[PDB]
Amino acid sequence: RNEGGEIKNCSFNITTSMRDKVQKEYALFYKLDVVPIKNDNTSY
Amino acid sequence: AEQLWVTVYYGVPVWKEATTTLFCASDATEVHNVWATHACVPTDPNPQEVVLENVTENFNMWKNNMVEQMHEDIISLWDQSLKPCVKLTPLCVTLNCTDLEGGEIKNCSFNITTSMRDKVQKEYALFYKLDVVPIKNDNTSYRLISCNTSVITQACPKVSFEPIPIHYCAPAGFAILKCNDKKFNGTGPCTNVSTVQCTHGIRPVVSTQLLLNGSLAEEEVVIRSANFTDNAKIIIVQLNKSVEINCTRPNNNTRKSIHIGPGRAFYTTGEIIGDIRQAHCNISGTKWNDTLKQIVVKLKEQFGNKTIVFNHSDPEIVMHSFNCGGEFFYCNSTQLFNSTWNGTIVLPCRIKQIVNMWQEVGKAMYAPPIKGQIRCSSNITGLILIRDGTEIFRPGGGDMRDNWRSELYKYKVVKIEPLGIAPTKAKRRV
Amino acid sequence: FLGAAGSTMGAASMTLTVQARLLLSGIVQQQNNLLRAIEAQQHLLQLTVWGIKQLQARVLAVERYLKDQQLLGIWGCSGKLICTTAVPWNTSWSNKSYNQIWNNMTWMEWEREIDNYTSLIYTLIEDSQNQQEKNEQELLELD
Amino acid sequence: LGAAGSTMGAASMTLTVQARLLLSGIVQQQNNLLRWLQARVLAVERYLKDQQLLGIWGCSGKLICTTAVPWNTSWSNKSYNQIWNNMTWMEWEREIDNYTSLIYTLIEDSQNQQEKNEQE
Amino acid sequence: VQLVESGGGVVQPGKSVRLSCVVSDFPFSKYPMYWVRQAPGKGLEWVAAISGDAWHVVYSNSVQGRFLVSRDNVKNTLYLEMNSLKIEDTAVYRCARMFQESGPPRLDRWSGRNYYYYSGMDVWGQGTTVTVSS
Amino acid sequence: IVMTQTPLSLSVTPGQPASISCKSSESLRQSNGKTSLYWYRQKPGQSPQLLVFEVSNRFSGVSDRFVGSGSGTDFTLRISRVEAEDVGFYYCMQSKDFPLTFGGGTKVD
Ligand SMILES: *[C@@H]1O[C@H](CO[C@@H]2O[C@@H](C)[C@@H](O)[C@@H](O)[C@@H]2O)[C@@H](O[C@@H]2O[C@H](CO)[C@@H](O[C@@H]3O[C@H](CO[C@H]4O[C@H](CO)[C@@H](O)[C@H](O)[C@@H]4O)[C@@H](O)[C@H](O[C@H]4O[C@H](CO)[C@@H](O[C@@H]5O[C@H](CO)[C@@H](O)[C@H](O)[C@H]5NC(C)=O)[C@H](O)[C@@H]4O[C@@H]4O[C@H](CO)[C@@H](O[C@@H]5O[C@H](CO)[C@H](O)[C@H](O)[C@H]5O)[C@H](O)[C@H]4NC(C)=O)[C@@H]3O)[C@H](O)[C@H]2NC(C)=O)[C@H](O)[C@H]1NC(C)=O
Ligand SMILES: *[C@@H]1O[C@H](CO[C@@H]2O[C@@H](C)[C@@H](O)[C@@H](O)[C@@H]2O)[C@@H](O[C@@H]2O[C@H](CO)[C@@H](O[C@@H]3O[C@H](CO[C@H]4O[C@H](CO[C@@H]5O[C@H](CO)[C@@H](O[C@@H]6O[C@H](CO)[C@H](O)[C@H](O)[C@H]6O)[C@H](O)[C@H]5NC(C)=O)[C@@H](O)[C@H](O)[C@@H]4O)[C@@H](O)[C@H](O[C@H]4O[C@H](CO)[C@@H](O)[C@H](O)[C@@H]4O)[C@@H]3O)[C@H](O)[C@H]2NC(C)=O)[C@H](O)[C@H]1NC(C)=O
Ligand SMILES: *[C@@H]1O[C@H](CO)[C@@H](O[C@@H]2O[C@H](CO)[C@@H](O[C@@H]3O[C@H](CO)[C@@H](O)[C@H](O)[C@@H]3O)[C@H](O)[C@H]2NC(C)=O)[C@H](O)[C@H]1NC(C)=O
Ligand SMILES: *[C@@H]1O[C@H](CO)[C@@H](O[C@@H]2O[C@H](CO)[C@@H](O)[C@H](O)[C@H]2NC(C)=O)[C@H](O)[C@H]1NC(C)=O
Ligand SMILES: *[C@@H]1O[C@H](CO)[C@@H](O[C@@H]2O[C@H](CO)[C@@H](O)[C@H](O)[C@H]2NC(C)=O)[C@H](O)[C@H]1NC(C)=O
Ligand SMILES: *[C@@H]1O[C@H](CO)[C@@H](O[C@@H]2O[C@H](CO)[C@@H](O)[C@H](O)[C@H]2NC(C)=O)[C@H](O)[C@H]1NC(C)=O
Ligand SMILES: *[C@@H]1O[C@H](CO)[C@@H](O[C@@H]2O[C@H](CO)[C@@H](O)[C@H](O)[C@H]2NC(C)=O)[C@H](O)[C@H]1NC(C)=O
Ligand SMILES: *[C@@H]1O[C@H](CO)[C@@H](O[C@@H]2O[C@H](CO)[C@@H](O)[C@H](O)[C@H]2NC(C)=O)[C@H](O)[C@H]1NC(C)=O
Ligand SMILES: *[C@@H]1O[C@H](CO)[C@@H](O[C@@H]2O[C@H](CO)[C@@H](O)[C@H](O)[C@H]2NC(C)=O)[C@H](O)[C@H]1NC(C)=O
Ligand SMILES: *[C@@H]1O[C@H](CO[C@@H]2O[C@H](CO)[C@@H](O)[C@H](O)[C@H]2NC(C)=O)[C@@H](O)[C@H](O)[C@H]1NC(C)=O
Ligand SMILES: *[C@@H]1O[C@H](CO[C@@H]2O[C@@H](C)[C@@H](O)[C@@H](O)[C@@H]2O)[C@@H](O)[C@H](O)[C@H]1NC(C)=O
Ligand SMILES: *[C@@H]1O[C@H](CO[C@@H]2O[C@@H](C)[C@@H](O)[C@@H](O)[C@@H]2O)[C@@H](O)[C@H](O)[C@H]1NC(C)=O
Ligand SMILES: *[C@@H]1O[C@H](CO)[C@@H](O)[C@H](O)[C@H]1NC(C)=O
Ligand SMILES: *[C@@H]1O[C@H](CO)[C@@H](O)[C@H](O)[C@H]1NC(C)=O
Ligand SMILES: *[C@@H]1O[C@H](CO)[C@@H](O)[C@H](O)[C@H]1NC(C)=O
Ligand SMILES: *[C@@H]1O[C@H](CO)[C@@H](O)[C@H](O)[C@H]1NC(C)=O
Ligand SMILES: *[C@@H]1O[C@H](CO)[C@@H](O)[C@H](O)[C@H]1NC(C)=O
Ligand SMILES: *[C@@H]1O[C@H](CO)[C@@H](O)[C@H](O)[C@H]1NC(C)=O
Ligand SMILES: *[C@@H]1O[C@H](CO)[C@@H](O)[C@H](O)[C@H]1NC(C)=O
Ligand SMILES: *[C@@H]1O[C@H](CO)[C@@H](O)[C@H](O)[C@H]1NC(C)=O
Ligand SMILES: *[C@@H]1O[C@H](CO)[C@@H](O)[C@H](O)[C@H]1NC(C)=O
Ligand SMILES: *[C@@H]1O[C@H](CO)[C@@H](O)[C@H](O)[C@H]1NC(C)=O
Repeated sequence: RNEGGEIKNCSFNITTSMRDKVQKEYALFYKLDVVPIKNDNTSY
Repeated sequence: AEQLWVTVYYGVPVWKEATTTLFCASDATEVHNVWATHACVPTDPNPQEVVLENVTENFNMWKNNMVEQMHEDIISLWDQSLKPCVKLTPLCVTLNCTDLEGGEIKNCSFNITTSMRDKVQKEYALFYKLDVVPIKNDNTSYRLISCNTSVITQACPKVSFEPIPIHYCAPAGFAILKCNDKKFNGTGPCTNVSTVQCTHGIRPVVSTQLLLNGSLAEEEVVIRSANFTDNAKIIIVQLNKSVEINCTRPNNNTRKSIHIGPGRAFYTTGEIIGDIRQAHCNISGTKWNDTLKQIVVKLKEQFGNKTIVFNHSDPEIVMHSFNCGGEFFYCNSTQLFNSTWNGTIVLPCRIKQIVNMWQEVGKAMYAPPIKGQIRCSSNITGLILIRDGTEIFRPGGGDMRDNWRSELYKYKVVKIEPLGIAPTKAKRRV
Repeated sequence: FLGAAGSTMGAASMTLTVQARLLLSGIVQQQNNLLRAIEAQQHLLQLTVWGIKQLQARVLAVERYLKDQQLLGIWGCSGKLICTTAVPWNTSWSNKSYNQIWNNMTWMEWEREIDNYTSLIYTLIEDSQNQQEKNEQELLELD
Repeated sequence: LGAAGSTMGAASMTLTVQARLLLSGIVQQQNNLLRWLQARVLAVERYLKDQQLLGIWGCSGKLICTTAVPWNTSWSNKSYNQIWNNMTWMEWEREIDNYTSLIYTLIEDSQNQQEKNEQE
Repeated sequence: VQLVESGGGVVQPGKSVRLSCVVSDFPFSKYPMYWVRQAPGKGLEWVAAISGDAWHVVYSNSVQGRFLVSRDNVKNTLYLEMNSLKIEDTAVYRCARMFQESGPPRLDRWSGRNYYYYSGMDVWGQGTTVTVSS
Repeated sequence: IVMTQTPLSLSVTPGQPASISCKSSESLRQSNGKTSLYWYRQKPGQSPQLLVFEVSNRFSGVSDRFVGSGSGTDFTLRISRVEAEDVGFYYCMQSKDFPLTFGGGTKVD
C-alpha cells in the first residue's frame, strides 16, 4: 500500500548465526532484483 | 675585516623530533608464540648508552607516538595469530545444562556437529557461568554469550602466551633519547638525557586494575598524571619494592577433543579430576599494608588535605583481570580497597574462557583448556587509580593503552641530521 | 654520535676529529650483523608483522643515508668532514657576530636560527660553485 | 673469478672484472612482470657498505691505494716473497681473518682522521 | 603599540598626496603591513600589502597602478602615496599590522621561486581621511 | 572570491545567546593545516579590535562566551549570553588569497 517498482515486500525463513531455528521476516524490495519463479504462484 | 666563506661540516651533533616505524629485538627454538615472535632480529648485549652534558628537553608521556604505535601493532600481532585457526560457528546452538558456591561449572549437552551433512552428532560438554546465558522460552536451556555479538574464533592450542621482553630499536640514522631524573613528573623537561639505540625490556603483559612484572621506579613511589584537578586524566602509580603475588588454579582439568572441523578438532574440558576448588590468589598481608601508606604521602603532596580514601570500583570491567599461563583470571579485588588514612590475603577468582578485544567489538577469542595444574607468580609493581572529586580513589576502567605509558615514559624519537654549514674565514682555492 | 650536544660549536670541533665519533662505522658494524642470515635460515618462516616493519626499516636506512651522501657528493665535498666553499656568507642570514656563533652557542639552537634560510644556502652552493667551477675547470683544459 | 689460482702479484690484473660483476651480475629478469625483492636490496647495501668504507679510507674511486700505516708483524710476520710470489688470495685471507677488524680502525684513524689534522 | 598616521586632509581630483604611518616599538622589519579602506556607511575594502623586506607588493584591482606603498625599516615609517585621485576614493584609510609574525621567503625546491606568507590583521591605526572633491 | 554573511540586523537586549554565521563561496583550508577566517568587531566611530583570530583560538582581553566553528564553507560565530556592550558591527574577514574581502558587518543593537 502507498508503475512497476516497490510493490513487493517479501518474507523468507532464515537461521544465519543462531543456527538453530529458521525465522520468516519482512523487507522492502524493488524491481530490477527479483524473478517470478517457475511452477509456483507469486514466488520470487 | 675577513670576508667569511661557507664551510660544510659533516657530523654535526643535531637532531629534531620525528615519527618513525620501529622493529623488535628479542634477546635469545620453534617459533609459535603470539607476542615473542622469534622471527625477529637478535639483540646485542653491548652497553651502548651515551650520556649527554648540557640538555634541557621537554618530553611527554601522553602525546608520545611510541605508545600509540604499539596499540596498533600488538592487536595486529594478536590477530594475525588468530586468523588461520578454526571458527566456532556451529557451536552457537541450543544448550541443555546441569551442574555436577553452588553449581558453577555446567554439564552441557548440545547435540549437533556437522562433520557431514546427513548425520549430526550428539555431544558432551563442560562450560562456565562466565560463558553461558539463559533462554527465556522453556526450561533450563542455554547458549553461548557472544553469538549475536561477533564471530567466536578458537585460538589454536599449539600456540604460546608468555610475555617476552621486546626491545624496540629505532632504525638506523634515528635515535632514542632517555632521561634519568628520579623525580620526573612525566611531562616536564629533563637534565641528564642519555642516548641509547634501543630501549630496555618491555614485557607485553595484558591485565586490568594492576600491572604485572612491570618495571621499578627507584628510591620512592611515583605518581603521575596530567590534569590533576580534572577527574579525567587517570593517575598512574608506579612503585619500588616489588610486591609478590601467587595465583593458582587448584584443579586437574583433563581435556577431550571434539572433531568439528574436517581436520580441525575442537577442545573442551573433558572431565575434572579431584575436588572442585575455586581459583584464587595469595598476597602477603604485611607488604600490602606498608605499601599503601607510602602512596598516601605522595598523594598528600598533591591532595594534601581531605584524606585519602580507598573504595573499590557488569562482570568484566569492574573485576580485576589478568592472564596466567595462557589462562585468564577474573579476581575479586574488593578487599584491597577498604581503608583510609585519617597474614596472607586471599582473593577469590573466577575463570572466563571467552575473552574480548581491546575495543571489545568485532571479535571474540575462545581459550582452549589446559591440562594439569597452573601455578604462576609475579611482581605487582603497578597500580591504576582514578579520582572522583574527602578524596576517594577507585581503581579505574580498562583502557589497555595506559599500560605502556607506564613503560615508555622516558623515551622520545629523534632524527639525526648530521649535515650542516657554518661560516669561517677559509675559502677553497678554486 | 651526540656526545657533545651540550657543548659549544667552538669546542665541538675539537672532538669531531674522531670520525664524527665514528658515525658511519656504526652502520657497517651494524649491517654486517643486521645481515645475519638467520632471516635466510628461516625465510622468516612466514611473512610476519615484524618482517613487514623491518622491510620498512631497512629502506629508511638506505634512503636517508643516500640523501646525505648525495648532497655531500654534489657540493664538491664528497667524503670529507670539514670542507670550505667559495660562497660568501650574507649577513642578512644571521646578524650574529663571530664569537657568539662559535664560543657562545649550542648546535640545536643554531638549527632553529637558520632553518628558515637553510634551503637558500643549498642552491647557493651548487649553482654558485659546483655547477660553476666545473665549466671554468673545463675551460682551463681547453688550452 | 679467473685468477683465483694466481699469486697475489699476478691476480691483481683481474681486479676490474671482479668489481664490475659484484653488482646485479648480468641483468636477469627480462621485463617479464606478468602473472610476492629483499635479495635485491641487500646487494646494494653490500655495495654501499664498501664504497662508503673506501670513502672513509680516503680511497674512493681507486682500486689500489697506499697509506701511511706501517705493518705490525704480530698480525703475520711472514715476509715479502714468502707469500707474494708464492701464495694465492684465499690463503692470505686465512692468515689475517682473526685480525680483520683490528686493521680497520687503524686505517680509519691514522690515515684520514690523522690527515684531517693536516688540512689547516 | 602606538599606531597613527599623518598627511591626511582633502584634495581635488587628479592630485597626489602621500600619507605617513609610524609604528612605535615592535621590530618593524620583521612584520608585513597592510592598508584598508572603510567607506562611510559601508563595510571594508582591502587596499594594499607590503612584505617585511619590502620586496613583495600586492594591490587591489580597483586602485591598481594608481597608488604607491613603501617601507623604511630604519625610520620605522609606512607610506601610502596615491595618484589619479577620484571622488569615490573619499573614505577612511587605516594603517594595520599583521597579527602573526612572518618569516623570510621560502624558496620551494622544485621551482626556483620564493614565497612570502600573508595573514591578517590585529592592530588598526586610527587613521587619517582623504576627501576628493571641488 | 566572494564571502557574504547573515543576518544584517540583530537588535537585542542582554541575557540570551545567539550566533552570527558567515557564508563562504570558495572553501577555505590553506595547506598549512588551518582555515584563514578572522572574526572581529568595530565600535561606531572606532578602528576595529580583534575578537578571535582563528575560528578556534581567541585573542587577549576576550570573554569566554565567544565561540566559533565551521567547515570549509560553513562558518559560524556564536555568542553565548549576549553581553550589553555588544553594539556596533561584526565583520567576517577571510585570508585565503588576494584580494582578501570582508562581509558587510552585522549590526547588533
Ligand atoms: C621561520 O619561519 C617561521 C614561519 O614559517 C614556518 O616555516 C616555513 C619553512 C614554512 O613551512 C611556514 O609555513 C612555517 O609556518 C617563523 O615562525 C613564526 O615565528 C613567530 C615568532 O618569531 C611567530 O609569531 C608569534 O605568533 C603569535 C601567534 O602565533 C601563535 O600561533 C602559531 C600558529 O598558530 C604558533 O606557531 C605560535 O607559536 C603561536 O602559538 C603572535 O601572537 C606573536 O605576536 C605577539 O608577540 C610578540 C612578542 O611579544 C609581539 O611583538 C612585540 O610587540 C610589541 C608591541 O609593539 C613590541 O613592543 C615588542 O618589541 C615586540 N617584540 C617582542 C619580542 O616583545 C607581537 O606584537 C604580539 O604581541 C601581542 O600583541 C597583541 C596586540 O598588541 C597584544 O594583545 C593586547 O593585549 C593587551 C592586554 O591583554 C590589550 O588587551 C590589547 O588591547 C591587546 O591588543 C598581546 O598582549 C601581545 N603579546 C605579547 C607577548 O607581546 C608572535 O609574533 C609566528 O606565529 C610563527 N609562524 C608564522 C607562520 O609566521 C619563524 O620565526 C622563522 N624563524 C626565524 C628565525 O625567523
Ligand atoms: C644578502 O641578502 C639580501 C636580501 O636577500 C633577500 O632575501 C633573501 C631571503 C632571498 O629571498 C633573496 O633572494 C632576497 O634578495 C640581498 O639583497 C638583495 O639584493 C638585490 C640586488 O641583487 C636587490 O635587488 C634590487 O631590487 C631593487 C628593488 O626592486 C623592486 O622594486 C622595483 C621598483 O622599486 C621601487 O620603486 C618605488 C619608486 O617610487 C619605491 O617607492 C618609494 O619608496 C620610498 C621608500 O619607502 C618612498 O616611500 C617613496 O614614497 C616611494 O615612492 C620603492 O620603494 C621601490 N622598491 C624598493 C624595494 O625599494 C621593481 O621594479 C622590482 O620589480 C622590485 O619590485 C631594484 O631597484 C634594484 O635594481 C637597482 O639596483 C641595481 C643594483 O643596485 C642596479 O644595477 C639597477 O640599475 C637598479 O638601479 C635591484 O634589482 C634586492 O632588493 C635585495 N633584497 C632585499 C630584500 O632588499 C643581498 O644582495 C645579499 N647580499 C649579497 C652580497 O648578495
Ligand atoms: C621480582 O622482582 C625481584 C627483584 O626485582 C626479582 O629478583 C631478581 O631476579 C633476577 C632474575 O630473576 C635475579 O638475577 C639473578 O640472580 C641470581 C642470584 O643467584 C643469579 O644467579 C642469576 O644469574 C641472575 O643474575 C636477581 O638477583 C633477583 N634479585 C634479588 C635481590 O634476588 C624477581 O625475579 C622478580 N620476580 C618476578 C616473578 O617478577
Ligand atoms: C536435557 O537433559 C535432560 C536430562 O537428560 C532431559 O530430561 C530428561 O528427559 C527424559 C525424557 O522424558 C526423562 O526420562 C528424564 O528423566 C529427564 N531427566 C531430567 C534430569 O530431567 C531433557 O529432556 C533434555 N532437554 C531439554 C531441552 O531440557
Ligand atoms: C553429564 O551429562 C552427560 C550427558 O551428555 C552424561 O553422559 C552420559 O554418561 C553415561 C554414563 O555415565 C553414558 O551411558 C551416556 O551415554 C552419556 N550421555 C551422553 C554422553 O550424552 C554424564 O554422565 C554427565 N556427568 C558428567 C560428570 O559428565
Ligand atoms: C622503597 O620503598 C621503601 C618503602 O617505602 C622505602 O623505605 C622507607 O622510605 C621512607 C621514605 O623515605 C622512610 O621514611 C622509611 O624509613 C623507609 N624504610 C622503611 C622500613 O619503611 C625506600 O626508601 C624506597 N627505596 C629504596 C631504594 O628502597
Ligand atoms: C585541570 O582540570 C581542571 C578541571 O577540573 C581545570 O580547571 C578548570 O578548567 C576549565 C576548563 O576550561 C576552565 O574553564 C576553568 O577556568 C578551570 N578552573 C580553574 C580554577 O583553573 C584546570 O584548568 C586543568 N588544568 C590543566 C593544566 O589542564
Ligand atoms: C608464593 O609462592 C612462592 C613460591 O614460588 C613462595 O616462596 C617461598 O617462600 C618460602 C617462605 O615461606 C621460602 O622459604 C621459599 O624459599 C620460597 N620459594 C620460592 C620458590 O620462592 C611465597 O612464600 C608464596 N607467598 C607469597 C606471599 O609470596
Ligand atoms: C567480592 O566479594 C565480596 C565478598 O564480601 C562481595 O561482597 C558481598 O557479597 C555478598 C555475598 O555473600 C553479597 O550479598 C553482598 O551484596 C556483597 N556486597 C556488596 C557491597 O555488593 C562482592 O559482591 C564481590 N564482588 C565481586 C565483583 O565479585
Ligand atoms: C643522570 O644519570 C646518571 C646515571 O648514572 C648511573 O646511575 C645508576 C644509578 O643506579 C648507576 O647504577 C650507574 O652505574 C650510573 N652510570 C651509568 C654509566 O649508567 C648519573 O650519573 C647522573 O648523576 C644523573 N644526573 C643527575 C643530575 O642526577
Ligand atoms: C541462474 O539460473 C537461471 C535458471 O533459473 C530458473 O529459470 C529462470 C527463467 C527463472 O524462472 C528462475 O526463477 C528459475 O529458477 C538461469 O536463467 C540463469 O541464466 C542462471 N544464471 C547464471 C548461470 O549466471
Ligand atoms: C652565551 O653565554 C652568555 C653568558 O655570557 C654573556 O655573553 C656575552 C655574549 C654577553 O651577552 C654578556 O651579557 C655575558 O658575558 C649567556 O648569557 C647567553 O645566553 C649565551 N648564549 C647566546 C648568546 O646565544
Ligand atoms: C494464483 O492465485 C490466484 C489467486 O489466489 C489464482 O486466481 C490463480 O489461478 C493462481 N495461479 C496458479 C495457481 O497458477
Ligand atoms: C503468501 O501469504 C499469504 C498470507 O495471507 C497466503 O494467503 C498465501 O497463500 C501465501 N502464498 C504463498 C505462495 O506462500
Ligand atoms: C522448567 O524447569 C525449571 C528447572 O527446574 C523449573 O524451575 C520450572 O518449574 C520448569 N517448568 C515447569 C512448567 O515446571
Ligand atoms: C612537572 O614540573 C614542571 C616544572 O619542572 C611543571 O611545569 C609541570 O607542570 C610538572 N608536572 C605536572 C604534571 O604538574
Ligand atoms: C594460598 O593461601 C591459602 C591460605 O592462605 C593456602 O591454603 C593455599 O595453599 C595458598 N596457595 C598458594 C598457591 O600459595
Ligand atoms: C591542610 O591545609 C593547611 C592550610 O595551608 C596546611 O597548613 C596543612 O599542611 C594541610 N595539611 C596537610 C596534611 O598538608
Ligand atoms: C564505597 O562506594 C559505595 C558506592 O555506593 C558507597 O555507598 C560507600 O559508602 C563507599 N564506601 C565504603 C566504605 O563502602
Ligand atoms: C695453475 O697451475 C699451472 C701448473 O701447475 C701453472 O702453470 C699456472 O700458471 C697456474 N695458474 C696460475 C694463475 O698461476
Ligand atoms: C702492535 O705493535 C705494538 C708495538 O707497537 C705491540 O705492542 C702490539 O702487541 C702489536 N699488536 C698486536 C695485536 O699484537
Ligand atoms: C710456493 O709454495 C709451495 C708450497 O709448498 C712450495 O712448494 C714452493 O716451493 C713455493 N715456491 C716459491 C717460489 O717459493
